[PDB]
Amino acid sequence: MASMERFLSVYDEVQAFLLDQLQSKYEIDPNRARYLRIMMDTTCLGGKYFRGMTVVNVAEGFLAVTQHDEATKERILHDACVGGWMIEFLQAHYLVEDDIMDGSVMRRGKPCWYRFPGVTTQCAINDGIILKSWTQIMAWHYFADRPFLKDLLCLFQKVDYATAVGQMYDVTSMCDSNKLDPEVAQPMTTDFAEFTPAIYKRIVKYKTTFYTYLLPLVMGLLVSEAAASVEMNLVERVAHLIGEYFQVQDDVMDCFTPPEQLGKVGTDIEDAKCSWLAVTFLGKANAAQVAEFKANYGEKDPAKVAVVKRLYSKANLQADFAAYEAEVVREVESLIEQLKVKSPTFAESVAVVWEKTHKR
Amino acid sequence: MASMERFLSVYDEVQAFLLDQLQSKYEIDPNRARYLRIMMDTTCLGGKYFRGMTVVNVAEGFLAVTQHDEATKERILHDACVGGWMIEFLQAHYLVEDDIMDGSVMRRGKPCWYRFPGVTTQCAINDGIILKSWTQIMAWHYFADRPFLKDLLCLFQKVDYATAVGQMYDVTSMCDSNKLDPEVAQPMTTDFAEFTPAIYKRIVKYKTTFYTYLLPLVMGLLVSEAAASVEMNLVERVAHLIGEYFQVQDDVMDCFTPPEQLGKVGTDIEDAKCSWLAVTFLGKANAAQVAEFKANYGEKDPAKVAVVKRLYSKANLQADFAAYEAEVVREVESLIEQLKVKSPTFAESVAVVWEKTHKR
Ligand SMILES: O=C(Nc1ccc2ncccc2c1)c1ccccc1
Ligand SMILES: O=C(Nc1ccc2ncccc2c1)c1ccccc1
Ligand SMILES: O=C(Nc1ccc2ncccc2c1)c1ccccc1
Ligand SMILES: O=C(Nc1ccc2ncccc2c1)c1ccccc1
Ligand SMILES: O=C(Nc1ccc2ncccc2c1)c1ccccc1
Ligand SMILES: O=C(Nc1ccc2ncccc2c1)c1ccccc1
Ligand SMILES: [Zn+2]
Ligand SMILES: [Zn+2]
Ligand SMILES: [Zn+2]
Ligand SMILES: [Zn+2]
Repeated sequence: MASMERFLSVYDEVQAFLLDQLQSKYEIDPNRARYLRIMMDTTCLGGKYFRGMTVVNVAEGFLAVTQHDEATKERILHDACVGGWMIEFLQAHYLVEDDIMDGSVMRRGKPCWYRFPGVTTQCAINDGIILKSWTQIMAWHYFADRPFLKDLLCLFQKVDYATAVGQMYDVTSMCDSNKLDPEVAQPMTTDFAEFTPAIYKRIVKYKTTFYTYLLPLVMGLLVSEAAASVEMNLVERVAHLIGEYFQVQDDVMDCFTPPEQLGKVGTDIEDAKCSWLAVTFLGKANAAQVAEFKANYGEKDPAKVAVVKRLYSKANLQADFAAYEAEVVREVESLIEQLKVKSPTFAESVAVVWEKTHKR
Repeated sequence: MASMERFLSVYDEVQAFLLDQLQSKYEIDPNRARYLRIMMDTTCLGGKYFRGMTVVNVAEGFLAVTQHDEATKERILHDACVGGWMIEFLQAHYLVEDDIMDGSVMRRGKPCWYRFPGVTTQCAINDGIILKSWTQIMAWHYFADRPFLKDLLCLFQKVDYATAVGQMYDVTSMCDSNKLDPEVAQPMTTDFAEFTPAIYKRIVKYKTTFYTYLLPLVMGLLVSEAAASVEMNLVERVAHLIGEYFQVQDDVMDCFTPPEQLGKVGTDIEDAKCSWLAVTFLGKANAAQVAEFKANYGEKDPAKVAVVKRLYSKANLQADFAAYEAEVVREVESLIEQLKVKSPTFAESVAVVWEKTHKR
């Protein structure tokens, strides 16, 4: 955790850079500077730093096998940290805005940012916008002269857009596609015909995998000037696979993990989310159980939510999860083997990403 | 309006490009594609296209005095149009999100996008995010090989951030700065001590001037490969000046222009906005009128709103507006004269921007 230390120190630097700039070029006053400092901390700190630290880890692995001056080593580690915080702030953006979109109450055992008394939705929507603009201000400042600037900005931009499209797939996942119409209020599906594996996979791929796995791995390659070292179709396939697994864990926990341990009260049932539980349950239920699911899903009534949870328990979805978990393990190993050929170093970083995902 | 024709045709092209890409690379289905096509149209079309057309006009003026192959002329005009739509979509982003932030009802005589029955705030916040990501997707696609790419992206990014910071200054403009605290619900100011010219100028500079005037003028220079033709401090000063004037018109109309002609019911009074009317009124009112303003401002009660409007009328703010209007005219002329030296062509484009602002 020398690595973590360096990561968290660069946070303080980037924060001081951003706030200093607000004063020198944006005419900000101290009280507004303090409000943003607080906003930044509250929204960007307190997680595990998985996405940002992956950039750092990928760069550290290349540093162990690549010849450089010390000053160059330090520059590469600094860039990996700044790149990691670009991802963290991008995540922060999306969590602030998603929490508002969904009317969420808590995140990480603390209230959602919009719910803070002196924030409100009015300021919070803009605060999220600020979060994401800070990523660009970081990039243009710290990476102005870097040969990877263009590639890094273009990647970032595509990942951002993927994530927004994924959010659209998510927010629309309980509607019937043939009924989407801005002019007409959308009913919740009655047939659940679109609660399929292929459809779930589409949501998760765009909404999470791009920003959580693809971006930190490819950013670590880009700040290392190492991208031609790997087969980018392979990196993409392994990110999309690990990414899917990660969300299937999150889906299971939303239902079954105690709220104090989850950091929030899960509401995927009431929200009629296209979860791995729902999709899996529908792939194996009999006619009477499908009917009972339809009568009870997507409803705030706790009585009906508890009917859903009992259908899940009875249907033995733990056996489906274990089968899934074993197959993802096969596939992740296969892809690591394919990466080992070209870059053993990069394959080991992917192995570590997978280990941290698989046993969290 | 050959110019306008070309501008609006490039819209259809860019829309087809974006939706086609969503299908080929983002696994979108037709119904979701149609929802976004509708979103794009509703949020991006129906204004005057002032900001986008300024990019086109600035480029057309350089085309009239610069030697190029026909194919090059067409490429420059195409780039100016695509750049203009980047600004329009950036505007669309901000209007969707601001309308949600403020709980607005109507914009341009039609409901705010979030209020459409099949949209809702949940989808609308993300739709706005999409709007702004489309600007980047346009830029990277159409300008991939362009020597101005870097300069254009860096400018865009700084203007975006300026606009977000300006939105923060705006949303916080009725709070006492020394009281801003995310932990504490914010009371409306009781002293109106921060309703000053310098403070109003700070809001308007960041919130509007950057994206409405600076960005279209400098973008037109950048797609023309003409930026070293001008003194950029001068371009900045004239944009900030015209920009301020534009917002002072908007402030006056919010109060006095009939709602059917305004396209919305103005609520700056009820919202306790730091308007040019409020600031000007406070710069000339006597003690009894300041007290009466304080008793009635920032309150939805129509009785109290009509007390505010009568204090404004009695205080003869039309004389202040005319003095202001005459002084901005002096200053805008001065700056045009300074620009005429280096670029007469660019000075004429600024003249046209000012004429369209001054007599709207
Ligand atoms: O906590 C640790 N470092 C920091 C450093 C800078 C911070 N700045 C702001 C907020 C939190 C920070 C935390 C740490 C790192 C490695 C091993 C043990 C501890
Ligand atoms: O930590 C690092 N740089 C800095 C620099 C100036 C700071 N000022 C205030 C607060 C924190 C600061 C951190 C660093 C350096 C090289 C490689 C990786 C990290
Ligand atoms: O990939 C998924 N299921 C699979 C695929 C292949 C398997 N092969 C062997 C054993 C179990 C398997 C499970 C899946 C299903 C629903 C939603 C998301 C993902
Ligand atoms: O209205 C005009 N042009 C267009 C062109 C393409 C459009 N595509 C989508 C939506 C609206 C469009 C409008 C026009 C332009 C110049 C002189 C007169 C008329
Ligand atoms: O209008 C222009 N291009 C296009 C190209 C393909 C289109 N496809 C569908 C719809 C509209 C299209 C417009 C254009 C060309 C040069 C200079 C400026 C503008
Ligand atoms: O610039 C502003 N007022 C000025 C400045 C100088 C003038 N010189 C002569 C006559 C009228 C003048 C008016 C202003 C005031 C409040 C809010 C925003 C702007
Ligand atoms: Zn959500
Ligand atoms: Zn979840
Ligand atoms: Zn607003
Ligand atoms: Zn207004």
